[PDB]
Amino acid sequence: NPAIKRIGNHITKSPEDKREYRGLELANGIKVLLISDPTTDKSSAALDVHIGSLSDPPNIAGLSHFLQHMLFLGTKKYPKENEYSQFLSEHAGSSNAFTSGEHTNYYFDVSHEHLEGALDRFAQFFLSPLFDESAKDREVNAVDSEHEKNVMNDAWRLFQLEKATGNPKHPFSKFGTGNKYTLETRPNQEGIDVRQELLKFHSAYYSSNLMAVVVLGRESLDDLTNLVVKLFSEVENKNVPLPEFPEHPFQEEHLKQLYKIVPIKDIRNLYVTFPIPDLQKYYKSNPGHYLGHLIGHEGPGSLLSELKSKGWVNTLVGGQKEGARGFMFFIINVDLTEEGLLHVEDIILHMFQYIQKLRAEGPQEWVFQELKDLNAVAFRFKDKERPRGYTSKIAGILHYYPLEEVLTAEYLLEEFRPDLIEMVLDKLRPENVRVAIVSKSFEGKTDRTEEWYGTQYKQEAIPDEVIKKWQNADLNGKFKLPTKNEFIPTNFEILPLEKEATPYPALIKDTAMSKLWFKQDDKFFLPKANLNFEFFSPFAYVDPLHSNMAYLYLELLKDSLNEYAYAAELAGLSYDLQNTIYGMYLSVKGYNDKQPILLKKIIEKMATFEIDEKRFEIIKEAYMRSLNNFRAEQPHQHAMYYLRLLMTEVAWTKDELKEALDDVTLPRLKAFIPQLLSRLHIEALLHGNITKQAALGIMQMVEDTLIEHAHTKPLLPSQLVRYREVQLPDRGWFVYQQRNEVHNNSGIEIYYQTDMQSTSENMFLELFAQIISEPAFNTLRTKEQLGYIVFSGPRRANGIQGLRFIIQSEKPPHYLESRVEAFLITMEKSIEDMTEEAFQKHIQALAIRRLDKPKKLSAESAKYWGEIISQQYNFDRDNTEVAYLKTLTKEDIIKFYKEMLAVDAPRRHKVSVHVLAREMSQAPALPQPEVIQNMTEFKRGLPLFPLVKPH
Ligand SMILES: [Zn+2]
Repeated sequence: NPAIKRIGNHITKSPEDKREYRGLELANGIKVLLISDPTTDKSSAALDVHIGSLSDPPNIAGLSHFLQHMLFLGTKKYPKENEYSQFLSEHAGSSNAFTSGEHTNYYFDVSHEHLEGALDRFAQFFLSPLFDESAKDREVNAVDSEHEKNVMNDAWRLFQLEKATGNPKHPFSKFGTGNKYTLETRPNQEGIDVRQELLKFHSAYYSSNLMAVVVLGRESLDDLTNLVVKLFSEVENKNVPLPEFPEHPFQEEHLKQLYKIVPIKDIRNLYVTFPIPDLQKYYKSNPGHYLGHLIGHEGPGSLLSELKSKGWVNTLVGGQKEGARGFMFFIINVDLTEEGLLHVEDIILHMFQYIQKLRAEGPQEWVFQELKDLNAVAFRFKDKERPRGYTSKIAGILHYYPLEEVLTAEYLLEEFRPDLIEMVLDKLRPENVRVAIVSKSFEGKTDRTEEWYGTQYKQEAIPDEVIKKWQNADLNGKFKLPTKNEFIPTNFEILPLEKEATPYPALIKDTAMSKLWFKQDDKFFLPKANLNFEFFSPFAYVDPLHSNMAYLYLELLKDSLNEYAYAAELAGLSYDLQNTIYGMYLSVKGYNDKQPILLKKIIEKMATFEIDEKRFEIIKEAYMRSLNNFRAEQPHQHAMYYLRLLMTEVAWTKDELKEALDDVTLPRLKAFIPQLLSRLHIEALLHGNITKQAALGIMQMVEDTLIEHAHTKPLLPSQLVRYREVQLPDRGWFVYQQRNEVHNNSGIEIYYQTDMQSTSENMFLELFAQIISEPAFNTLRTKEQLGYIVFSGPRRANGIQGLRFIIQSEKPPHYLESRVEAFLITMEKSIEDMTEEAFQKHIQALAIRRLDKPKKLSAESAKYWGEIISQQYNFDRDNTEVAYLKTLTKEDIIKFYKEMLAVDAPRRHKVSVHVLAREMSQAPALPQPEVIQNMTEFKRGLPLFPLVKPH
């Protein structure tokens, strides 16, 4: 009554949504939404503060980002640093946060039982954080490492370069991430106490009038309402005026500019930008969504289609980009072919010709109506989100929409306002444009460097006579509006559940040609289906040349199918087609109504495909770069890759693929396809709103189309080989070493192979991984500050398993190696002394994690699909393994550690991948390792495991 100041009438929800909701506004100022899902397996909460990096003090970059790392490391009520992240891992929860221009968003999940405890430790973040002084000095490295990781990333360099080329006076130009220089080194010199400024900032800006909160749990709406006022009405209201940025960072002198930028990767893009007013207030019209939908269209007669036909671009992104309260952007972005790079002036002329077509036709109401009705259906039949992401998302939009309209806001449109559409289109003119070109061909032709990333670039005014030519853009007869979307689903009838329906997928077809798994959706009752198909052919991956052609084949298919499939995707019917090391994979997801039509179109195109010579030469060139560009990926992911290579029977390197790519010629590909298609086996999972006989009907048309157009015949049982994992010797230690030529950081992966997956070995590892998970992050990242990325947990490949550690660091790996090793003895000593109640707490956290129910169809499909592709077929895996997990004693875990994982275990199987940077508590003594010189020699030098036996 007293701490609450207003109560949500009905929160308009989707008719299918079975959770219940209540909006609140506390006397506080805080806007709240509560979600009662009596069935939820995990409770969650999020809090969004409408302040962010855009409000960082000019002389301390990344203060608010640094503040958000800091809130995690202890408060008054709970003073031990990791009490937060520890509580969560012992009760099956996880937590995370992000910082943007105007928001700082914090969120967690946890067992539906331990919501009150978890929410308490979370609420403290906003009442009285410690900002411990020693914790300040450590966690600044984490932020510094977070930046280090991005320095060599092209998307970030570009992100910050935009800001470095607008008004320097505007808060837009601020460096939002911060690093050790700005957060520590600069301020110590300038005589600034950072902890003070952290505290000064928290109190000045972390005010309740600027906070939204979302809590979801099993507890009822009354219980929850009490729980939040208990914990949050005690937050002070300093009545902080919400920052507004009415002036655009792009003024008169910032338009008609051209930017020539050197990338890190070999990529060619064109970025076209128009400054615009904050469209946020017109949300129910979305004039920007309407113009983006058209400019961004990929169907017949679209801007993309003509630009692709000219052979200039491959992909196009168009529409409205957020800025802040008071300013926004409209963008049209394209990648460029070699030809395209030479023809930028023309590409842009085409852009303006398409905009001209829109001017000369004026707003199309049927288009708006089509988008409204699609949204209507989308919203009606939306999948039940996971709590963590849902609370977070909502907590964010509570700042933009009255409490009743939050669930519908970012979905439903209402008034077609043709006048605003005209108002926005009017801003998309040549005199209003900033143009940026990214290409390796500007290497050493640039004369500017951007401070924070070191991005090489050049700034030119666009010649007036060029602006003038674009202003006179006439009508190009190749640009038509889209036609009515004929993929819109109309039939949403959920078919009655069948008499012979199974809880798990039943094997309903078992020929030499087809293995079909089927389950009629029994949990969700949405008019959708997931249709998955693995096709096996030995010719898919027989050698690098063939691997290359497999890839290109499917890439060219999707390219030619794209015009057709775009409309389908917009209507919530999508597909996924890609080559695998055993063949191809295809999945059709979405509304079941028109699924047959698209699927058959795909198999038809697949089996009768006619290559276009120009498309072939263009995609090939892009794949060439794509392969080369791996050198500019991150050390930690180089490490992961190298080891994937070392540990798999057959694996082709990127160099091997790159070299063999020069030999893929047009005819050699035409020949390849019928060869690939002639002998197949198809394993499938069809899962959703379909009957067991519509399923058989699906398989039959898939087969029938293949037999009929590609003369496909069955494979032999003996041809269906899976790959084995390299089998490491007891007491052996191997190191493969390589350098990353792009990042000045190192990566590492450490792998302790245990044994073949079996209920027992599976759960020994999974329990240990659980017990060590949290301490691992806290010791190596939080205490020792080795790097922003520190990972651990299970590794599962080709039926085998083991423990892994991934670290990316400033330190060299030979060192990171001893520190992980140092951590391991510590976890032993810490399990010896570990209390019997702490043990069951963990066993329980694994339990809830594994027995976590799927929220949507796809999560369920993925669980079964994992079981099918891995050829283990254990669909009731969770139950038996969790049931077996519970019987596990504390000394089982110790026996298992002692025998497999310990430094002097009789059966220790260690491989390490050390990726060196661009320029290169007591730890135990380690053996001299055997240094892998050759990946092939190494693989040949030892045995290969069996393959798993199919349950
Ligand atoms: Zn961060």
